[PDB]
Formats: sequence, C-alpha cells, structure tokens
Amino acid sequence: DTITLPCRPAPPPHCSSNITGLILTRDGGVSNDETEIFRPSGGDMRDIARCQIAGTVVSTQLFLNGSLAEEEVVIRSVDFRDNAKSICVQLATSVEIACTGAGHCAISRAKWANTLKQIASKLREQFGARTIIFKQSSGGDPEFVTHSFNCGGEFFYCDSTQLFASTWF
Amino acid sequence: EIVLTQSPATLSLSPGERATLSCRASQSVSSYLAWYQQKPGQAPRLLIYDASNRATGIPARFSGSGSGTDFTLTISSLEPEDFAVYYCQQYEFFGQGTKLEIKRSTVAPSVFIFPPSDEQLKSGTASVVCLLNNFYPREAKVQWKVDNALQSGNSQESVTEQDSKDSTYSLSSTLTLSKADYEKHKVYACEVTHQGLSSPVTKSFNRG
Amino acid sequence: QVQLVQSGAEVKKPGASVKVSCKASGYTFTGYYMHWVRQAPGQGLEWMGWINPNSGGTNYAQKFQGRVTMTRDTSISTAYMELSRLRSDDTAVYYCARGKNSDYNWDFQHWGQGTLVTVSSASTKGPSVFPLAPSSKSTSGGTAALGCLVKDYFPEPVTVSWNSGALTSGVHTFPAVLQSSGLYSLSSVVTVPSSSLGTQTYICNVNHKPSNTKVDKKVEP
Ligand SMILES: *[C@@H]1O[C@H](CO)[C@@H](O)[C@H](O)[C@H]1NC(C)=O
Ligand SMILES: *[C@@H]1O[C@H](CO)[C@@H](O)[C@H](O)[C@H]1NC(C)=O
Repeated sequence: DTITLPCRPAPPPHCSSNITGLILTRDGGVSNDETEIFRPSGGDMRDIARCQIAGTVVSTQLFLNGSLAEEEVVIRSVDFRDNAKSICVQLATSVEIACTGAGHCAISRAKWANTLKQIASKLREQFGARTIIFKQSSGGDPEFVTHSFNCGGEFFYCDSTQLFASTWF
Repeated sequence: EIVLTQSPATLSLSPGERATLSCRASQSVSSYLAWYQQKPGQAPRLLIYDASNRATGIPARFSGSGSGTDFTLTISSLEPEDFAVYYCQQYEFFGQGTKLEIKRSTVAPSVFIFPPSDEQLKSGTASVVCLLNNFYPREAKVQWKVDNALQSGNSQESVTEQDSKDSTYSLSSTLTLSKADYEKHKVYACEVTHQGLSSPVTKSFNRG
Repeated sequence: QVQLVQSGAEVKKPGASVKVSCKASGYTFTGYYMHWVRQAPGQGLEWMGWINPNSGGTNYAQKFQGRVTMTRDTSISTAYMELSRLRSDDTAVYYCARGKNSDYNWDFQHWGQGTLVTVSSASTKGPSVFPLAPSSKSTSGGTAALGCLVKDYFPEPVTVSWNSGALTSGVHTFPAVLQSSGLYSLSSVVTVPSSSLGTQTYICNVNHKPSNTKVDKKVEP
C-alpha cells in the first residue's frame, strides 16, 4: 500500500528524494497517561539549522537528501525535558519519496510504518511512556504546517497528514 | 509531569529575620528553576532564574541555590514588602506556592453575632453573621448551632488579608436559612475555637 | 522598555468562547515565544501553551488540545489566545508572558496585567443591602461593631465605603463569596465607640456599577 502527500504546485519527478530524517515537537503539560504526543516541529528554520543533519536542500518537517546514521535511528535534542526544544530524528535507512508530477508525492506505507516503529521505540525509551502518538502539525504558516521544500528554486507545499496519524504501543 | 513540592505551606516570620523556602523537583534537572513573588490582584514577578540569579530590579537580600533535586530561595532581613506568596517554576510546571506572613503575638478574636434584619426577612430568607474581628494566628474554627444542632453546608466564610497596621486577620461567616425554617427554631449560636482561647467561645441570641 | 498590554475583563456564558489579545512592545516580537498562563482565584499558575510568532507554530498543554487556539499578528505585535466551549472552571485571570532568555525560555521576566474571564450562567443583578445592627450581641467593652451585608449580585465587583469615605479606620471589607445560586455576597463591618450610636450617623455606601445600582444604607442600633 502507498502513502500519498498532495502538493501545490505539482512536484516534477526529478524532485523525488530520500527522506533521511525529520524534526518534531513534543506536546507538553501533564500527560493523559501514559502517552506522549509528537507533532512535526512547532519551531522554524532555526530549529532545523541546529539539527546539523538537514543537508543541501531546504525543507520543513522532513529532511531531504541529508545525512544518515550507522545502524539504528538516532533521536537528538538540546533538552528532551523542554517542550520548546524540538527533537531531531536521523534515519539510518532512508525512505524514498517518489514525486510524479500529477500533483502528489508517494512513499511506501510498509517502509514508513517500519520507520515509525523504530522512532517510537527510541522515543518510548527516552521518555519511558508506554504509548507514542504521532499527530499532524498543531498549526502555523503554510511553509511549516506542511512538509515544504525548495527544488530547482521552486517552493513546494505538501500536506504530510498521512505521515503523522498513528498510535504505537 | 515534573512534580515540584514547595515547603512549607505557610512561613511565619518577623521583619528582619531570614526566610528560607524550598522546592523539591521529582527529577534531576538541576540548573533550571525560577522563583516568583505574587501579591493580591497583581501579576507574578520574577525573582530568581537559573536557580541562583537575580532578575530585574531585585535587591541583594534575595538569593537562590540548587542542591540537585532540592532548591532553596533565601530572603535575608525580611522587609514588610517581602510578605507575599512565592511559587517555584521549572519548564511549564509550577509549585503549589508558599505564603510568607508576619509572625505575631497571639491574640484571641473579638466575637460578634448579627441577627437578620426585617428587610431581608420580608424577602423570604434570613442571614446570620458571625464576625471574628482582629485575631492572630489565622487558624480558626467557626461552628454554627441552631437549637444545639450542628449546621453544615448552609454557611460560607471569608477572611481578610493580614492587616497592615496590626498584622492581624479577621473572618466573616454567614449562615443563611429560609424565613420558614428560621421561624421553626429559637437559639442561634456561633462557636469559635482558636489558640488565644483556653476554651471555645460561643456568641448566641434568641429569635424574638 | 518591554511592555505587554492585554484586553479588558470579560463575562461569558458556558459554551461560549473568549479571545484575549496581548500587544507586545519594547523588543523584536519575532525573537521570543509568547506563552499563556492562567490563574483561577485562590489557586496556582497553570501553563496553557506557547506560540512561535515567527512560524505560527504552537504547542498546547494536553488538557487544552481541541479547545485552545493561539495565533499572532506580527504586523501589529499582537498575540491572541482563544478559548472555546467555556465552562465555569475556566474562570481565571489569563496572562500572556515572555521568557527572560531565548535559550531556556521558561523564566517569565515579563507579564501582561492579566485578563479576568468569568464564566457565567448568571445574569446581571444589583445587590440587596441589609444592615448588620449594632446591639448588646455586637458590643465588646466600649466598642460597637456594625456593618452591611451586600447580598445576591452578579457580577463582581461592588465597591463599599463608610460615610462617603470619611470613615476608614476600624473598617474591614471582606472578599466576596460565590453562592451556589451563582450570585455573590459580601459583608463590610466597622468597629466604633458605642457612645456615638445615639449621636453620629453611620452609612454604608454601596455601588454596583455593572447594574447601575447605588445605595446608601444607614445602620441603626
Ligand atoms: C535514495 O537514496 C539512494 C542512496 O544511494 C539513492 O541511490 C537513490 O537514487 C535515492 N532515490 C532518490 C529518489 O533520490
Ligand atoms: C534529492 O536527491 C535526488 C537524487 O540525486 C535528486 O534527484 C533530487 O533532486 C534531490 N531532491 C531535491 C528536492 O533536491
């Protein structure tokens, strides 16, 4: 099965990439027990620039064509206890994102689920929470609420909701 | 959740003494904490950040220190402006607060009772007021009895802020009944226990 | 010259929503996250959420997800906090607030004056004013206590004075209590020389601005 991201404008096929990582914000407050909720970063370019893993291309939510890790996915933060600090997630095995030009970009659902399972186990480890929930962006300007990216000097805005809508136990 | 437990609930000292408030954090993040001071009807004001640094316009008598899980705010030579509520903060979590009041020589309250007025009675309800005027310490128990029956749930009370002249408190309790029920009984008594009173004190009146 | 200015107090029925604004000045707006923090009467401080004014990104406390929406208008240096589907335990003073530093940004050096938001059900009502008559049952030595009971009004506040402010010594005005009927009630008392009850006049001046209600109540022995 295939996960899709609608995009405006329509990304050309040569704008296909490998997702090599991503950045997220942890919802704060006393947790509803015993769950931690994670969304694509509520921050901005500053957060992304400090991650040190973004690479050449300028993107939000997902890192494109960036660096990878050795054997396992590694999450990193300036301070995991601080909900105002974003969590930088570096994949070890990249996930292809095929753009078609029809208007949407696609990724393997099995491969992303396999990826999300690994991220969840690392987060579950760092925070100790039994369950991990990925949810869409809390809000923000168009460039951040969506997975947005610069290819060939053109800005593309892709709805990443199908990427971030699962619960892990 | 980072649970922060402050100590003590109330701190009773005199203008010139050394105040010591504490805050225990249910974790180990020991380099980040804030202390605030809050007065009635006012926004909180930052006093200390990063466990031990004075904020803007904060005199040198205020200080802070961090013993890992434990943190403390110290007020050398208390001024009368220093008496207020104090909260501690770490990330988005606050403490429950500690109140710092003037410690005073113990005074028993003056007790007064007030029967309902004919104006209210005509309306179809009756309120009896028990005033506890000018006492310290604040701990105080008021019990309402009607024909020797302990009342519960039909009374509310309210306490003033520590008075600026005599460092003392005052309480007002209100017992409210329907006129119907108020005319079914005769003896209305307010019973007050404290610590300036060797024995409980009761002020009463008979309807009529 | 950092200043945070919030909009005025509001009275709201359950189910309704409220929008509170915060105008920031004295610093570069986009440089700091803006936080909202509320305080119920007699209770502590509770964090609601932050907004990144540069991206419009937000982080809300879990207990407010689905009912709170924070936005900002960088054009006019103003942040907004919107709380919908109001219930009675949302009655609080709401504060916008900003960290002293940008790294660890949770030491709130700066606060607005705060916006009181009262969740209702009740309707505007002037208070009744009943005398608390001075008698033998309210007399200790040569001191007579008397007062006024200002009952059954909504909403807060009322103002009470004695003899048009002329008398302030020996006066206590008590914090109002909220009755289970939704209406408020407070009392005001004053201790006085009994040798003046047959001479001096004592009046409680009550003003309930929200209902255009003002009353002069003489209290007689
Ligand atoms: C994905 O990554 C690998 C790295 O070797 C590369 O060979 C492949 O062409 C990439 N696919 C896309 C669409 O960039
Ligand atoms: C990512 O790398 C692939 C493979 O070289 C390239 O074709 C593609 O244009 C890159 N993606 C972006 C958005 O630059």
